[PDB]
Amino acid sequence: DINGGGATLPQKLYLTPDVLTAGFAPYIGVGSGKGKIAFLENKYNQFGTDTTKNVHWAGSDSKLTATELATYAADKEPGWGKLIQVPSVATSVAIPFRKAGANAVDLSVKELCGVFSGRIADWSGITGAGRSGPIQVVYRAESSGTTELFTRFLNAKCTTEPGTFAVTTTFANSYSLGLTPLAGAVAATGSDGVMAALNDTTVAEGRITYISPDFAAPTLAGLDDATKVARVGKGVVNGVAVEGKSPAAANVSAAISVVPLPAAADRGNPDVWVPVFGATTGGGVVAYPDSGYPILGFTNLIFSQCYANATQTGQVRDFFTKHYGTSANNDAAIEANAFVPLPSNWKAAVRASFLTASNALSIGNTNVCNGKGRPQ
Repeated sequence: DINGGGATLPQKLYLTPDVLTAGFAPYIGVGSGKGKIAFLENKYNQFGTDTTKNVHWAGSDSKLTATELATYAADKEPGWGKLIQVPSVATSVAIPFRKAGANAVDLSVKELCGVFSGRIADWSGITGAGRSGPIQVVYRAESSGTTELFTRFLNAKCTTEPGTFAVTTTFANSYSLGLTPLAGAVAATGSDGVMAALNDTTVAEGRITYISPDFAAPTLAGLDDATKVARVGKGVVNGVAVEGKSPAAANVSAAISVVPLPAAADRGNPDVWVPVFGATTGGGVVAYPDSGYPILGFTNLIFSQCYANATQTGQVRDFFTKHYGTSANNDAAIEANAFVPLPSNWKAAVRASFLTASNALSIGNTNVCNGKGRPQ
């Protein structure tokens, strides 16, 4: 089989029948930190106990680091071919919470920052939410791409807390003053473990977290219920009070539609294929949008260009042809899972490097892959 796994943020999408095409084993959600290790080191033990199996791909919403790419380039690429890192879909980062009240919870970004730094310890600190009592933060214990997508936002926008947030996959390491300021914060494993903590009715109300929008409510419409999933973006712009937005996909899709492609000359570098957001545009970073829902980013796929086995090569190509298809694609399933499909120019760019047979970067390229490729 073709074996993949990793990021839990898109796990429900990849588990949806026919999103992964023929030859693909069921996706194993274990966190982006472990998905990267499984792929980069060919360590199926990060996915399960049957270590006779080889790893063929991973889902990750944590970008490959300069060290990870350099190591794979030195150690693995000569035998197995270049790695490919490409965006899969775009996503918001949702902020669900368990705190009763009729009023809409609408976090300003300042309030968001204070909740997650521990500066704001009580729901009364949120204007307009009509709620009072202790807030208890739930966060991911393990190396998590959702934590990376979220702390990249905090690092960019939380600029007037006592401390500052570093970009990281481990939430406990992000804030410079540590988690100590946060009374009774609770760690949980995977997107499912986080929601189970958030929804645990055996404990006092007050919990809040950051999570995949596909896990933050039981249906798409639940993402618009501001008595359970926070709006984010409340503020005053040009003197006029403005309401924040829900984390519904429609509220981040416009900002995603204008993220520019990497330049043609750079497309052999897997680092340029995953856009990341920041305070300002510069150096391939895209500024976080001042309209729509503010916390967004990409979750990605990591594949090999070359597979030793010719059937797997073909099945990997057929997957790309669907997931990046102009038509006959996975876009309805992507929408159904609270994500934003890649813009058509992105899909076309991915096909043109990684599918088009004459391109030297393409999966299973005769000349480049001959004699090479990951084990079956």
